[PDB]
Amino acid sequence: KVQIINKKLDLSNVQSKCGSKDNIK
Amino acid sequence: KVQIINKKLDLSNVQSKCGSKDNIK
Amino acid sequence: MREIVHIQAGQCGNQIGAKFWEVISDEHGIDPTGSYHGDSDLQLERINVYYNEAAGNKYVPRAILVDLEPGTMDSVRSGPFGQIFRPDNFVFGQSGAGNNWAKGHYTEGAELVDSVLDVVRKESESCDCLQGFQLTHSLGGGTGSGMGTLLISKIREEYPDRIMNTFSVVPSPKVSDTVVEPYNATLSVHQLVENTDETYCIDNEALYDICFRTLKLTTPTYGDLNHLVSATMSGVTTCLRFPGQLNADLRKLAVNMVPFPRLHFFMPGFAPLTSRGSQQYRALTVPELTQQMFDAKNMMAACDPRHGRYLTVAAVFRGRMSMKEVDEQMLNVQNKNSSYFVEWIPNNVKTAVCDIPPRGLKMSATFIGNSTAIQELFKRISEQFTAMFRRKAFLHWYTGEGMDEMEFTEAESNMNDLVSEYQQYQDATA
Amino acid sequence: MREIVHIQAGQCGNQIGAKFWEVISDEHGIDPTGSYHGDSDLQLERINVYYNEAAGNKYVPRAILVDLEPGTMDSVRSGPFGQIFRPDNFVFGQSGAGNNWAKGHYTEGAELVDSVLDVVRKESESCDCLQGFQLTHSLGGGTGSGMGTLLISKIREEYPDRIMNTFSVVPSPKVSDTVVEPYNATLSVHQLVENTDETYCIDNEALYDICFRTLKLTTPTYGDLNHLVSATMSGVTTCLRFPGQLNADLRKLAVNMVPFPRLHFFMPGFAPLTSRGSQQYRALTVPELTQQMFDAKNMMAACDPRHGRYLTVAAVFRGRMSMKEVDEQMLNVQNKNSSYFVEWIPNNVKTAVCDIPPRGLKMSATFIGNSTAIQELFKRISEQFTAMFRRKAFLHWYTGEGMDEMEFTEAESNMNDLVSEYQQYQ
Amino acid sequence: MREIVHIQAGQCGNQIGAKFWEVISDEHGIDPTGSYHGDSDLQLERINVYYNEAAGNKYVPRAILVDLEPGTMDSVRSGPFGQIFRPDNFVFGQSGAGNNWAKGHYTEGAELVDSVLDVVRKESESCDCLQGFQLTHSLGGGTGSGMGTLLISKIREEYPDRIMNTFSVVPSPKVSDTVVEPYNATLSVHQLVENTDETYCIDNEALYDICFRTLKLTTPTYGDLNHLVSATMSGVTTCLRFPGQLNADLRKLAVNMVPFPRLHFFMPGFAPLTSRGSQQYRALTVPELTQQMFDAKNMMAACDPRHGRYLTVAAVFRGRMSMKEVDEQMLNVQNKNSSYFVEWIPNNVKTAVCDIPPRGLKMSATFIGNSTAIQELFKRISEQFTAMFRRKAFLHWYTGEGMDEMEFTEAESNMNDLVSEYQQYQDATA
Ligand SMILES: Nc1nc2c(ncn2[C@@H]2O[C@H](COP(=O)(O)OP(=O)(O)O)[C@@H](O)[C@H]2O)c(=O)[nH]1
Ligand SMILES: Nc1nc2c(ncn2[C@@H]2O[C@H](COP(=O)(O)OP(=O)(O)O)[C@@H](O)[C@H]2O)c(=O)[nH]1
Ligand SMILES: Nc1nc2c(ncn2[C@@H]2O[C@H](COP(=O)(O)OP(=O)(O)O)[C@@H](O)[C@H]2O)c(=O)[nH]1
Repeated sequence: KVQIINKKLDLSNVQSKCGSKDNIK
Repeated sequence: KVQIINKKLDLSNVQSKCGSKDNIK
Repeated sequence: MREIVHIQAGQCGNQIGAKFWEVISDEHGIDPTGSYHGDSDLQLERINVYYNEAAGNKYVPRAILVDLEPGTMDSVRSGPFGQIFRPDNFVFGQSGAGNNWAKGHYTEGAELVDSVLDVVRKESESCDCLQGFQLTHSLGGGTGSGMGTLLISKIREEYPDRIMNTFSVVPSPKVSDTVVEPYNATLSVHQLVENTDETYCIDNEALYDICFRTLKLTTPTYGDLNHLVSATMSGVTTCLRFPGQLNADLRKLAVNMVPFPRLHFFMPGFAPLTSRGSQQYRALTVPELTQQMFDAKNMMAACDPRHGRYLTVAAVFRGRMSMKEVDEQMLNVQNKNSSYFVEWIPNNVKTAVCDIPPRGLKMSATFIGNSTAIQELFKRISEQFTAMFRRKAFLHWYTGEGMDEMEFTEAESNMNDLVSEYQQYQDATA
Repeated sequence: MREIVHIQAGQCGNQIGAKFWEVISDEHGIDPTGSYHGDSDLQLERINVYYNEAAGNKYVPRAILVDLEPGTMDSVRSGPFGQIFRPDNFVFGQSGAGNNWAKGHYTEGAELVDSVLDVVRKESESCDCLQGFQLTHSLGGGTGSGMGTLLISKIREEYPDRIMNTFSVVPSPKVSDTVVEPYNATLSVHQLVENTDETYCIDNEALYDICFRTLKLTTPTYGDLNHLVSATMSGVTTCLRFPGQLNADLRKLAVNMVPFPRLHFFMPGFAPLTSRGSQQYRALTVPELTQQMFDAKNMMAACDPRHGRYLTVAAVFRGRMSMKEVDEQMLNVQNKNSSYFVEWIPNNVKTAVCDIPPRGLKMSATFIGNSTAIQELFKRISEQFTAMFRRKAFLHWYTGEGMDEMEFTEAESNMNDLVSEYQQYQ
Repeated sequence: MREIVHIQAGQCGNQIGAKFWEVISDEHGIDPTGSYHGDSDLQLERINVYYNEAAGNKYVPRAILVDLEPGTMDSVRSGPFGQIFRPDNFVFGQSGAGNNWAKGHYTEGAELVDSVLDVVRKESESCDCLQGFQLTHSLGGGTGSGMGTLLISKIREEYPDRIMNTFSVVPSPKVSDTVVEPYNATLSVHQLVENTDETYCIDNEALYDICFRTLKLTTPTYGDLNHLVSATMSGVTTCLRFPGQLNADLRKLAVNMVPFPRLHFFMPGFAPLTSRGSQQYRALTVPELTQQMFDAKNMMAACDPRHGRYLTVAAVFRGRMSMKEVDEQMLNVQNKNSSYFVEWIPNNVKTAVCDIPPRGLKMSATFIGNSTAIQELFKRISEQFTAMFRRKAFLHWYTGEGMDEMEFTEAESNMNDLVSEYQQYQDATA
């Protein structure tokens, strides 16, 4: 009467941190 | 027919002796 | 430094541990008098992990002998290496277990466990840094099973942060030696799965198969099987005693090898194994040791591992070797037989290399495998136990010791749940 | 460690136990004077299991002799090893039993059992760790049957946690030695089934058949049959005295061999058995011992085990052997003949190996089987008892002492219930 | 210098003190002739604390033998060391006590106490600096009990500023040796609690347990129990005889160990204690001595100290040791088992170290504990005494010597008050 501990894992939406485009304008 | 010799002990109010504040004024 | 308290319980305990201490005393140059007469500094560099030094160049093995009848202890004391053991640690009863787990756990063990635990505390307080406890015992044996379960529970309560390792002799798939072995095994695992950190499953039948097949032995004895088990035990803790290119203590093995808290049983193996005549025709290389380790006929457990998959693999090598060679062999193993490893664990193999080879060998390796295939053992035990329990087979012998039907019921239910967990973790799921 | 108190009642029991003590004294290197003159340390290592040490390098067998007639004890005292027993433990009356179980259980036993129990208590207080009581007696003899039932009840009441083992001589299927054998046997079983832990059923008929067919003996005596029975008795408890690769004491035997508390009657066996001339023609191996043990012609109980199934099998081996050899032989036996074992018990055989063989042999093995076929013996006894009781045959001899018809009726009901239980589990 | 007058009274007195003088003469190199034949200057540096030197290299032990029947004294005089004792100090009567405290205290002791006190004054006037009096006697014995109470009262009146130490054999909890032992013990303590400075409680039953259990002795004798008691006695006053890193005389022990004037009973202990065979498997370290001392099975008193709490602990060590080691062990003891010490006494343990070890040992230690658990002894004595007194059991044997019911009543009331005081001082109160 057991069930495996499986979780739905996702890194859904991760943005970059280095502002490599901040001076693109 | 005995009782333990327990006393209520306290150093109630003890003031300092060195006049470290005598010339504070 | 790190110290290991070896607890011996039962007939398996006493015999296997007598052979084990013979092997350990040979490796460290300790003659049957306890006086050091070795030839290398590394023998005394980590002599304190299994020995206590009483001034006078005498070393005492940090071992505790437990039994319920003094016969086996008399046989041990009168045999070789009898005088090295300090006689303080021969703690025995008088009634015996009669192969009844209920008796040994609730009456005789209940009477003797206070003395045994006092001895354990005495040996533990004298330690510098207690690392873990090693228990040698059988499951089918009432003394072994009951006394071991009781002692493991009590010591786990006493030291909840130490490593609890057990080397258990498991029931054989064909030839059982005890009528009430299934009940003893069920009630034993019902506590081992809760209190122990890891358990190595040894089957005597697999050892007989290895002896007749590989070593070409015609008259194998329980002592020679104990020699094999002791070689395995010495290979397990070779990193606690000698330096090497890559060391691994007991806690590292417990961390790398137990993925989930309840799936801690392991299948041990050993290499190399050759008959005396065939030694002159086979070279000792790392590929040879690797092929001997990952072989179904060399598994000391009562199960063909090719029926399930592995979760974790530990391979501790001994002797001067090339790490590139070992790593390439492990890569070849994982690549050619990828279907035998669970998909949810990349890098399934853990490795370690000690620079000191066993006595007489250029190189060796000890195998430790955590395979889902071991569910066959637990399923067969559950089937036999259920069939016996439906007819209340020998049930009065256990109910007379204080057990009720509810304890057997809970043990069987937990066993079914453990089998179901092993089956659950065979799903790739990805 | 553990100790055994040997109790020896009846004429049959006295003779069997005399031969048994001769064999035991031979195994431990003890001459008829009691002084130890052996050659191995293991003889003295566990000499306390059967002997008390009376200072002076002499050892006294911890035996108690019981009878209602002094003739057998006179023969024991006058015969060889007659001085080996301390004369304190010869407890005998003067009336005799006359093969009347009612007499020996209610009047003469009621008079003598107090002295018997006082001797038993004195011998038990000298024990460091008392393990079990052994009773050697026949079921037909009035003294044997009555004294055995009464003394077993009394000792079970005094020591409820000790092991009560009995070696009983059972009635023969063809030739009776006593006309009133059925009443005595029924009334004896009616108490043995309640108070004892295990009973070994040895029939003299099977002993004659074995010693004639196998040993090729032409003039067998009670001494030879007692020698076989004593070899079996010594093989039963060889593990309590000598070390071995796998030891099993009385408690493990009682646990493994009795699946349900009432089904505790067993058929003993022994191997190897050979004639003198044939000894030079057959090699002594573990397969040979296994083949001789699991054979209907070598069963010392007059009952073909192939007519039923086994509940459990005990096989204690003696001498140096390979564990894998014995294991493979037992596996082959269970696999080839799986139809003779109950489906609700896997791993039917429990084994043990003692490293000391009997004197003169390289190896041996003692067989202890719990076969459901003994329902044949019990049904024969019940049928003959009913045939005699329906006509009040010899009933007045039992009624005059104090027994009533209700006791015989309850004994018959209990016997038939035991037969029905054996039939249920087959 | 400081001198100790050893007074021997009763059978316990005579036997225990004969063994004690054997041990003391061995430690100082005094052969059975009284002539010094030792090998170290420290043997004669403080030889005068227990010996008087009569010119001719002969030394006489400053001991006084007291009894009421000459049999035990004849046995002592005819045995070993008979000729060293100056025969002036064999002071005995003729009637014996018959185990009746009333007799020995009011008639026979009343007749012999004048001679005994004259001998005491003779030995005391010859001293340079009288330090204290040591009395060896039993409580159950009528001679011991009565003569000791009378002598202690008289000497306390004579020298009120000296140390009055007694080593008393107390009744056993299970096996009593005298029918009238409870009354003798009650009437004895009724005076000991008033006149003595400190009393060490020795039970023969605890000594038997130690002998069968620790020393693995099969045939222990009263003489070997006396050897243990004498080792304890020699360890108590090792600082009065030999130098050391930290010394402590008898008055220092009395000050540090008696918190309140009536709670002066102590539980003695000794370490190390090993069987002959086990000596080759155990090293002698300060942790080993510390663990052996603070062990319930090594207490020579008839009480498990784990039932109450300690007030003061004295631990006098012998042999070359590290003070840091001893102090760390004492800290570990006080920290791990803080629940066994009264909260109103910080720093419960007093220590001392003598540089001279006992004969044949590298190191040893003598334990002296003041535990409230000893109330069990006094409570059992009061219960048994009350049960016997309700029926006037053997009362005529004491009323025929001049005692009335009021003396027994006052003794029992004082005993109940002492038990109540011990119970009162188990309250943490903070
Ligand atoms: N490998 C090995 N197994 C043994 C040895 N002795 C006994 N065994 C096994 O242990 C089981 C017997 O249980 P045991 O521990 O002797 O009974 P206990 O007294 O109740 O603990 C049997 O199944 C044997 O196969 C030995 O020396 N080596
Ligand atoms: N095995 C064996 N059986 C015996 C011996 N002597 C007598 N018997 C059996 O015992 C029965 C006779 O009963 P017995 O004990 O002599 O009568 P009792 O004196 O009233 O006890 C017969 O059936 C015999 O077969 C013997 O020495 N050995
Ligand atoms: N430890 C020890 N105790 C003893 C010895 N002799 C007697 N006793 C104890 O002293 C008690 C006997 O009292 P005893 O002094 O002989 O009688 P008294 O003549 O009235 O003084 C018994 O309880 C014994 O246990 C001995 O040599 N050693």
